Amino acid sequence: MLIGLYVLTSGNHRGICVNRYNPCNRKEPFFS
Amino acid sequence: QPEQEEEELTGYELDKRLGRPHPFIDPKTKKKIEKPLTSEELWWNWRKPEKEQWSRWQRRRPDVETVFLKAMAETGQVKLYGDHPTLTETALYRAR
Amino acid sequence: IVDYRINEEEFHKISLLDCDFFIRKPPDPDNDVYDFREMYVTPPDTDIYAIPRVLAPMPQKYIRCAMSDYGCYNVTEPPIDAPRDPMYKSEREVSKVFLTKHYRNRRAGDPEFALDFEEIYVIDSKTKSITRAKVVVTVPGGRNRDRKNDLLVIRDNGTSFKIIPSEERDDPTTVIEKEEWKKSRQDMERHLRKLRDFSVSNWF
Amino acid sequence: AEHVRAPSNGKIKFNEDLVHPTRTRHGHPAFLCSIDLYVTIESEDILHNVNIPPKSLLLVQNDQYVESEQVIAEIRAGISTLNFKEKVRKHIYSDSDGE
Amino acid sequence: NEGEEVALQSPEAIEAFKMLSPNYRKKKISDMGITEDEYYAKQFEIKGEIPEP
Amino acid sequence: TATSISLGIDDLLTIPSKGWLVQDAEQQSLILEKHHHYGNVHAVEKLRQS
Repeated sequence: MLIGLYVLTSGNHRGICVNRYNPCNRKEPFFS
Repeated sequence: QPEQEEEELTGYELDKRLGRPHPFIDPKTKKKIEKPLTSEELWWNWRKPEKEQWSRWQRRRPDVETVFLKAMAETGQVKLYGDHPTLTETALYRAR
Repeated sequence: IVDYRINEEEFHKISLLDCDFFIRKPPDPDNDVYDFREMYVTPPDTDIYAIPRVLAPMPQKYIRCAMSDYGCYNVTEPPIDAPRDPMYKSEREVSKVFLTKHYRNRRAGDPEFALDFEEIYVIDSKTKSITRAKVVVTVPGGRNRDRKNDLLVIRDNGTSFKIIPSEERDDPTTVIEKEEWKKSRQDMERHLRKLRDFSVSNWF
Repeated sequence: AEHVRAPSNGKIKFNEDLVHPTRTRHGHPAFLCSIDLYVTIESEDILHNVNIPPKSLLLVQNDQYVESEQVIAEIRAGISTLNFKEKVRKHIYSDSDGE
Repeated sequence: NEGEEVALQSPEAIEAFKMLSPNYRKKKISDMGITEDEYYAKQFEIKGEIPEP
Repeated sequence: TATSISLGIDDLLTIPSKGWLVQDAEQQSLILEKHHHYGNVHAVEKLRQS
């Protein structure tokens, strides 16, 4: 049960892990 | 400041900012070092043996990361210093 | 210490986390006019009045201005001692106040309303000081550039001010993403430096 | 009980007049510090500054190249008398017959 | 003889520390004004009373 | 159940620097053994270093 709760709240990759190149040279869903 | 004109166009600087493959230590700023103490001058505890000694750890460990890095290097997706991947390079791959 | 107790009904009161700042109020219909000639600062919610540190030239005439607050929300979990005691507590915590000149001392109602971003004054909680900002207009158009296509970007804890054209603004995701990338990159290098093969390696 | 290790690869520079000579518990030559010292390692890219204020044993000599993650010195900060002290006897034995 | 993990105070010990280094030995021998071969020979010398001929 | 965690042989990662560290410790230990033999270190001292 603890494993499941941790996975839900663990999160997402933030910088180098999610984008290869700096975001400078160049998330989307919005829900109500 | 009507025209914003800041330009990092040197290959190293541009590559580092963008994130493209590049050498970690700048080739230009690498600096030579005065010779260190010779083996003889050092105290015994720190003196390398004259004949190489056998160990069970003499050969590098086989792994999935090394195989993939080599394969991608041939394709051209990554450029690596050298022809065989290093331990730091393998660590970065696990992350990305 | 001034030694006189003022009538605060005639003063604008601006509250910051560690201080209360008072500036004189000339009478007006919408309450937007300010005199920087008289000012006093007081420890929070206490009434011994004192003179502020002024770090810049101040206006000598009435100016119509707009006020905004800069700061951080603090959410704390407080100890629970009774059956329905609060589970969380949230506080605004303002640290700086920015006052911006209305253009040509014009009024909100007018069709011609804009704000002059060239003149912005800052009040700082920690130092009990009032100063004027340094803006860098990078927007071509010269001094006469239209004030209907102007946006100000404030970064760096309130210490950087720039005016740029409107369409060239960055979306909210890009600002967050850019920051994360910088921090994450620097952190990985710090980890990998310890390894003995770092000099002979390549970022990829 | 803490071992100062090396930040990066390079030559270790320090003044030897300040430190005083000794032999360690494991038999090696070493230097003992009773004043604070600054030791620098000159990696080609950068200079690393490390300090050893408490009585410490420095196990390196000026101009020695030291690789990363190698124990360069020992803090030995703790100075507590032990009531758990126990004297023990080891016996050496002979590997060949003779006089 | 001195103790453990203690600054070496006896004069003989300090010289022994300095001689664990090859350069000190050569520099010192030059001061004594002897050839390299001579140092080797003095090592193999007879201590104690030397008898009369 | 949906994420389905499991453990495999190659998920038991080891720190990148282990080989270098074990190899160096072994060198120090060999050198001390030659020296016990030649008379430059005593026995309580060998035990302790190890």
